[PDB]
Amino acid sequence: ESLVCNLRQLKCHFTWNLIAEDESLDEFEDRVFNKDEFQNSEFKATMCNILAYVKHCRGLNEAALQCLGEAEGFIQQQHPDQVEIRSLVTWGNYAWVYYHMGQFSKAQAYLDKVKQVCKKFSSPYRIENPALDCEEGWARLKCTKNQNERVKVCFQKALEKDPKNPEFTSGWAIANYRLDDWPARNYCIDSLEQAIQLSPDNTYVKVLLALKLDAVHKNQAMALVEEALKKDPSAIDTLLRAARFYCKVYDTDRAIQLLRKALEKLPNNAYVHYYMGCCYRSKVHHMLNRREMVFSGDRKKLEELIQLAVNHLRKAEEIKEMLEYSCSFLADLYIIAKKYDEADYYFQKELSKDLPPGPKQLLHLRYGNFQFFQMKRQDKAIYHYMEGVKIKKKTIPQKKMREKLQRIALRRLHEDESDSEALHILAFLQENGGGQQADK
Amino acid sequence: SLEAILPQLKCHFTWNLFREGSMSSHMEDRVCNQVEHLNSEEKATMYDLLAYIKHLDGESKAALECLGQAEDLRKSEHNDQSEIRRLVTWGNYAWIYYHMGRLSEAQAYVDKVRQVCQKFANPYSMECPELECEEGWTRLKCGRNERAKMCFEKALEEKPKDPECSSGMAIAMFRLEEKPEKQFSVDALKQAMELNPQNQYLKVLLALKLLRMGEEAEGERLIKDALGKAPNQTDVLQKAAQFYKKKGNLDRAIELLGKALRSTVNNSPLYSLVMCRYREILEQLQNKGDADSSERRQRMAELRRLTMEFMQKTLQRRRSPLNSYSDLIDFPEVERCYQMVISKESPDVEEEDLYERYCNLQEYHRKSEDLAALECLLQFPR
Repeated sequence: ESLVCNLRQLKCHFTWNLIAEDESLDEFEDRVFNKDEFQNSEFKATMCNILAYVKHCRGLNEAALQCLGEAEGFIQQQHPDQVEIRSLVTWGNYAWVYYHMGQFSKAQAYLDKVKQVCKKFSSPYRIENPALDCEEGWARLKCTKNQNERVKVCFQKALEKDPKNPEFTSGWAIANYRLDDWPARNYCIDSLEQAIQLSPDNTYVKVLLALKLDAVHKNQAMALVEEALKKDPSAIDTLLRAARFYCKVYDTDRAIQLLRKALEKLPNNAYVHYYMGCCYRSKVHHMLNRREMVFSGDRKKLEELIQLAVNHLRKAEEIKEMLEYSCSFLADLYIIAKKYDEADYYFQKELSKDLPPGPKQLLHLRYGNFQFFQMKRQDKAIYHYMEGVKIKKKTIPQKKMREKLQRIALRRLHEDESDSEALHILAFLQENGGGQQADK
Repeated sequence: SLEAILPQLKCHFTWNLFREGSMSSHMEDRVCNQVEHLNSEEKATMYDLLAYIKHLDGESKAALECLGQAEDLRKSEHNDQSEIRRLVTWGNYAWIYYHMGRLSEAQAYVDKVRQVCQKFANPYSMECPELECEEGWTRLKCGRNERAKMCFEKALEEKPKDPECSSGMAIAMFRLEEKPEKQFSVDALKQAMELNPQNQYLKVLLALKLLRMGEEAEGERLIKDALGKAPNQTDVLQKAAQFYKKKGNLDRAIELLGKALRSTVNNSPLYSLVMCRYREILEQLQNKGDADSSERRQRMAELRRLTMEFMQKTLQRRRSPLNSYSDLIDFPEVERCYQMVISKESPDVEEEDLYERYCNLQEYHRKSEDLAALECLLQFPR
């Protein structure tokens, strides 16, 4: 039908292909809403549109209509002068949702409204078509020096519009190679300063400028945080970001009060419990290195630390084992606490979960060190180091693990239990030697 | 009224190709290196860009000739998409005539571009700064920071100062530096090589990737294949010589560059590369206590003849704003090799010259007024 042919040409959230390579809609909604619960939005219409799209993908349409109505209300509330231009995407969302439901008359009417606005505001000479988006980009490859970021976007647009085309694919591959070889260097200090000076009362970029940079500012950097809290006390943005910043300050009495205020807002959240666990952990590890003296408060601090960590773990992690990566902190917490049986329980809970090869070999290295320190036996430790070296990822923990294998070669001289496994160790090390003289 | 129409077109004159403020050795030789190794579609694109470079250099009449050749190739082929690609060429006529003063002629092409754009119009979408910010916010929340950076950046070009776009761009920059964006290289290069089976330039790019990843047997096998099939292509030879330099073999790297230098007539950019490599190998042999060798002499003599040939080549060249700008860049390198090769081995022959005249030319380059005018238009800092 001609209706879908016309609908394909609109630009809106449905066409932009927001979700991709996400195993479920639950992961998408969690990562967009709960995880970065802070950001919210500078332009209130984006959140309602995203929520409406997710609601439609769930199977409910009336909630989508309500959310889109709220989005239009916010658009009218904010910008009265440009109400015609800013309302263009929401009309496309109405058209798509109504077409999905079946009321074709409303979809046709909204299509006519969009056409009228476009015809009134369009330019007679410009045109959009991926052929030009490819010519622009073959110009850039030859003319550019070190900024290859817009080349890749220009080629992605054309590739997305029409895939399996040799020319677009070659351009995209070349851009990716150039970006991989020499990464783009970016600095937020000047942009953040300009953003603050142009538009005050933002009370967010202030906090970002404080935590990210201006370490030399010290108390002057803290002044930004105080002014940000003073200007907008009801902003969850500044609240959460200031509380995390105080962890670097090592002033929990202040950070925890802010986090309790935040918990008064959103009780069901789990990351609120996570941050409190990070706050006790950073302070107790800092005071463990050299404070010494009475060393009494630390046992209590560890007690509330572990209780908040468990209160975190009971939610949002039993459903998905991978998320929050907390089990390593739980394990090391028990190791400091000198209690070992729940320590091995929780570490074994961590180990059963799949991880990327880098984190996997890091886990093998850490538990090799553990299996060495707390257990008399050595065979388990050499086995776990063998497990780690079986992974072929190239990274600096892997180099430290080669150093561990050299140590085990020494332990062959020291302990007789090493036996032929040390022979396999030296075989692997001479293979690595052949490789490194091959690199020459 | 014609002044307002021009900025709305899409052509090389509205893209900010030289935004960085940094330019390479003059592109005349780089843009049109080899023309017998390309197809019709790539030939048309090269001529479109070659006109823009020439026009900035002052040769307006030659610029029209470059555009005409690309016009013929696109007209010869009959296809729907070929008509749309023609819109870029017609944008260059309007800008060149208007600058050249033939205002009546430029009105004809502005008329012609309108009918073509009218037939292929899209009646359901438009482009404006307000539509780039709304897309920028959505891409920010979904976690695609790199794509959100460029939606805000392109919107600031239209409006130089805007309190809303400026705030958004800083947030995307902060998120990127916290966690870099992933890049896929070996997957994309392998996929592209399967669609294009007769391209050898993509072969040496993958091999250079594999060498750094830790595998040389895979890398070296790929390069030996590429050199055999196309042994007279400048692009492959430079990349192959780079691979051996990274591997540790400088003798073979020298031989490949020497082959590449004798490939085309546009060998000016390659002079700087070869000159540096001889200096590196000669300095190494000092460390090996090899102060005198038939082999050490076998290198010093070659550097002697190249220095004279490059210096002779520079003097016999037409004076242009772009030639002067590129000459100043190569001056520090050619000077350093001068005292190393000839002033030490033997007293310089006075009557042979090629010096104190080349140096005299350098002083005249700085005083040129035409270079000063060009840098102001391109906004290149001094």
